[PDB]
Amino acid sequence: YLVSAMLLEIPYMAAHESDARRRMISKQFHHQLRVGERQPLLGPPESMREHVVAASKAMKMGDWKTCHSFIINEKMNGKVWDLFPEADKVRTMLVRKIQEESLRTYLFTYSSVYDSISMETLSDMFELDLPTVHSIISKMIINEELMASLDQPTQTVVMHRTEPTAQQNLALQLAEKLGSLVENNERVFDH
Amino acid sequence: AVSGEDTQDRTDRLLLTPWVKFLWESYRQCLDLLRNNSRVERLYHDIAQQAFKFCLQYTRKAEFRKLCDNLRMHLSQIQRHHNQSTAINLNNPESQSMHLETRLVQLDSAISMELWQEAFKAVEDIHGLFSLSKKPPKPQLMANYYNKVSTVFWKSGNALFHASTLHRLYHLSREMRKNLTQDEMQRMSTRVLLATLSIPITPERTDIARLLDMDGIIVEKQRRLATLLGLQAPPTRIGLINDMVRFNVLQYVVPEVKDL
Amino acid sequence: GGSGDSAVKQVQIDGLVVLKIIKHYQEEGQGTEVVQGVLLGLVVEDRLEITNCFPFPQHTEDDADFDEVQYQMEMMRSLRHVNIDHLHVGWYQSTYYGSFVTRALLDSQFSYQHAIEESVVLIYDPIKTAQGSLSLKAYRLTPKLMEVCKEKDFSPEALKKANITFEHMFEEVPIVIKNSHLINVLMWELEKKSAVADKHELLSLASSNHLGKNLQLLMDRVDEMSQDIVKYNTYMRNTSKQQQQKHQYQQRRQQENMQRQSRGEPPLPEEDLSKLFKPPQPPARMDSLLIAGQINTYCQNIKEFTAQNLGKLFMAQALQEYNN
Amino acid sequence: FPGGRVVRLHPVILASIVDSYERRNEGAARVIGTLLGTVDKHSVEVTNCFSVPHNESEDEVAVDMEFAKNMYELHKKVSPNELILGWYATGHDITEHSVLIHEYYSREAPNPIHLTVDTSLQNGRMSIKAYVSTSMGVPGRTMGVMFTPLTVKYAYYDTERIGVDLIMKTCFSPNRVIGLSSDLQQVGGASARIQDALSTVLQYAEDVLSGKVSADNTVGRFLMSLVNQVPKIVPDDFETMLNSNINDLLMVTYLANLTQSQIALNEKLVNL
Repeated sequence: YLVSAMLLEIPYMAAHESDARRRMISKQFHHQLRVGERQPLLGPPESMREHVVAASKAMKMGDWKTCHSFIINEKMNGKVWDLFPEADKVRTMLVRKIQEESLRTYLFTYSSVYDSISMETLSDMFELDLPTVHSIISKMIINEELMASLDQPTQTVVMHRTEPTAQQNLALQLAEKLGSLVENNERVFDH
Repeated sequence: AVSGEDTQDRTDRLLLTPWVKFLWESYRQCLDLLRNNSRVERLYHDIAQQAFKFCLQYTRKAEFRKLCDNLRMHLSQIQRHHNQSTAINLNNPESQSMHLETRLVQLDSAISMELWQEAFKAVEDIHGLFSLSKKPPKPQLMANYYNKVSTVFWKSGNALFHASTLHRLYHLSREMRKNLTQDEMQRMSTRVLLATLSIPITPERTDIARLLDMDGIIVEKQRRLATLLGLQAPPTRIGLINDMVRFNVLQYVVPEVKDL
Repeated sequence: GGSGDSAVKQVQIDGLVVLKIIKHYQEEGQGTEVVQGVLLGLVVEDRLEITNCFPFPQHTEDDADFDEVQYQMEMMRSLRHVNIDHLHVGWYQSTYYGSFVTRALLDSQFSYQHAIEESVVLIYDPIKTAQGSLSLKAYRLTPKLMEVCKEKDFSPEALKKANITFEHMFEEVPIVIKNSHLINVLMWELEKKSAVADKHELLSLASSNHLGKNLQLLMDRVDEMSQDIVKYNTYMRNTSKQQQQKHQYQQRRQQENMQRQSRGEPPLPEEDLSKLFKPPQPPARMDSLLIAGQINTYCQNIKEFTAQNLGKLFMAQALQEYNN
Repeated sequence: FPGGRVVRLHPVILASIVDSYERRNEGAARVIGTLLGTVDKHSVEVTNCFSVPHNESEDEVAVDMEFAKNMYELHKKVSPNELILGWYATGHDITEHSVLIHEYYSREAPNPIHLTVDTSLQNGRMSIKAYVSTSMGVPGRTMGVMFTPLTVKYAYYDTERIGVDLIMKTCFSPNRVIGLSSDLQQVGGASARIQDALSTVLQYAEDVLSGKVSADNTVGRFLMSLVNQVPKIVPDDFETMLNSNINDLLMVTYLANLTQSQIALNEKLVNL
């Protein structure tokens, strides 16, 4: 359950802190996590929930090289790894999804700092072949509301954006539109 | 094979586990009703240290109750004055046994068994005396606190709070060697080389534990750590090296690193 | 004359008070609320002249905490016994928010102004320093609320006070307009600090340069405005939501259940109709936001004005300085 | 080198002496108090001060040091940074009567700090004259008057430096606080205008016949540095980046008025 949650909710919350925050919904793991995330004493992990928290912090920093022990070593330590003959399939799926999202949890934050990208460095950083990486970036820019442009045949990507201070513009835009579209309910009560 | 454990526990539950529960219950019956200084005489401290050693030798599960019971014994006597029971304020053989001699082994047992929250509760167990037992002098050979606590405060706090603990150790042990009599040359350069070099290592305990929800009054979480080092706010950047290099530190430090 | 409503005249604060205010640093920490001193003064030419202040301390270990009035009583004798007075016509604070007259400052002011009416409250623009206008703010409490003073009501009984419709955008007096007459020894400092050496002027002027280039000034002000103001906006909206649902949306359902009841019956008294029709506890015009919150809409507008203005001056200076 | 040599005074000491000397404190032209602050081994760091029950006459002195215990107890609670340092007085530096004030201060243990504020009309007086004793051995008749004079270096802690300058501007011309950054603006280009006057005089000293020794390469370094600050270097990429920054700042300053408008509109519907 928690790895099926992690391998969606972290690139999803990285998009929310790229101000795509209107997709937030209650009962998701963020409220459950808070009772541990509020505590200062967060030393090295020694429980399956703490191994998910350490994998979550590494993934919330965009890192799949540290996560190799959370995928393998800690599943062996918890005696969870051995329980399926399909664990060899799960290992491959985990690695491929973790490569896709350790890219995206970097992209959603680094979008203020980008300008253009070498697709060769993506295949060296995230292991995936260029035929596969061509689909992966296309599936993002078609759907996830980012401002990039893609050059698959010249092994290249583009963004050219401005204003890294946009979080104030966007937070006040939300503060004001949840004014004008909330304000009208008082008139509908009055009539 | 989906839920079945390997056979070692399966034989030891058949023949051993009733006996480890009997030892736990045997230590737990006498050091509550009878043996502790809720009265005025027969010293329990030879026995009180052994239950933590038992958690490491057999099974760690008993430490959580141990600690809360050793804390309950501490809470029953500090200011309660329930009877003529021996005061913490002058009787040094008893008082320093209640401050140090169980709690050194509590901290060592907690960090050896990876119990980081219980280890921090065991630095709060002494700090809850350092705020209350204020009229006696400092406990004997004070350096035995600061040189040990550095390794738990590294993993539970940070490398920066560890290096600031080496500053507190330095400014104390600069004078305390007048009672801790020594002529060893090897400790002089070693004390300073660790205390200046380990400072720059990490400012970025980054706000990813905060940003996904509301702001709160969370300044507490910096203040609590800093309070154990004696500050209202945590340690502050390259000035921590400048406060050392103000003195002969750049000449006490080892010749291979002097110019760094 | 130049009086407001009631006997209380305009205030003036002598520079000797402003220096005794400024001797206290900003550095308590990030920020916590403390009343930093009482203001002492007397009715003179055009104004209440604040001649002097003594700083009123509090405990500041992490939170703030109070202490015995042995301080204030002994210190107000300490001011009296040199030459004879004790004259508390206001109090001041220098807390992190900017200038902001919070609900607690209104309650503390309500107790102060009802006891002594010749009084004002002071706030100063901190080392926060957005600095466009108005480094010192005066504010009196309206007489119209003081006539109905003991405490406010956790119940609809406030509605009889709300129908007076007393001010919550009320007038603030202009503190400084003419010379305070004790300008004269600090006038004689200026020649000694200026005409003979560079050593003592430039260290007061050097602050402006680094108020521009250094880290995120207007950006952090607009960031805190992106945090303070949206929290107040959301609060009024969900406060207004629930009360307007008691005002209309519940009466909407109860009117239909009255129509299902046929509005009363022959055989028995209208008990189930009367058990449907009970007044909901939040009235029209819930008083705390409509007054004290709206004193802070005015402060929020004035923080937005203050942050804007320094920005306007740069937008003129930047293009035109480079235009050469 | 033996000890104290310089005082690092600042505005609130002088403001508290003047607020004790004007108003009144029993004495007319002669008024006294106990200065507070701290020292750093050759400098004095005076932080704030307060007057005390006093009466000096040509045969009398009254220092109720018990009040300077009360005031010290009180001011310790105000901030930990104060210490009982010495004393201050008005009007004249040397008298036999001033030897009594040193005895009253010798009832406390530390090194004394005698300050005289000499309020003459004349520019030939520095406003405050600072002194400390020497040859303070073992008791003769009372105490000595062979004082070591002290220099000044000013420049104590930050926020007070703007406070005195606002008052010094007010001493020259009384003005209303709503204009203060516009006043910094319109004295801004005035500096560039009086610069245009001086730069003319420094050119004109070479234009007439001979001169300009007061300028040359130091003024050259000042002006080259000035144009390397304000404005920056001169590509047109900078002009467009400067324009985009003003269009962003204007869009932010605009958004602050958009939020004033919505601070209004929600405040308005609840008032119906």
